Amino acid sequence: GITVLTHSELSAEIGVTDSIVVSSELVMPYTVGTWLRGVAANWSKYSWLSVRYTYIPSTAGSIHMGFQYDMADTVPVSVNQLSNLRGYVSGQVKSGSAGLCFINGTRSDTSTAISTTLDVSKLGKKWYPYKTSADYATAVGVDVNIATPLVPARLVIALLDGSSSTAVAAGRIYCTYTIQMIEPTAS
Repeated sequence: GITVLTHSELSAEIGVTDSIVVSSELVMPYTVGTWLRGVAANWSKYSWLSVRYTYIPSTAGSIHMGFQYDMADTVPVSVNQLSNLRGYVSGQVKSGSAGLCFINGTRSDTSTAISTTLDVSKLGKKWYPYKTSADYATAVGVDVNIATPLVPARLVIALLDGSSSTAVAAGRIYCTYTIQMIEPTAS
């Protein structure tokens, strides 16, 4: 049967350096958070009803985020390339407070927040399999466009402008989501 879950969770630790760092992460239940990782493994398939990442400061540097929908694409390498992507967002790596709004799930003057939402209304299909990191790498190894039907999207993140060549703790990214899960099964 259809089960609905809405919840927020720590999704990544952020560090800044002087040299830009593009890295990305798949938007599936396995990867967003270690709680939902565990919870959703008890259903075979899922469907995002709403997902958002949002940075929280805790200094010199810039943070950059946006989504790709075809696992077939090449992951940007410059702030520029990234600048094109859907759901593009950016701000100062020491700015962010106004965000907690969305994570604490309350209220409100957002303009100043570093946060972006999956399109959902523009995803591939409705029901994706619960898949794991390993699974994705694996699949990719055969045909890339095998993967886009395994994973709804990927968040790509850029981090430059640091004043240190050594990584400096800047803040973090929280996923807040509303997922539906069908088809029970043994963890």
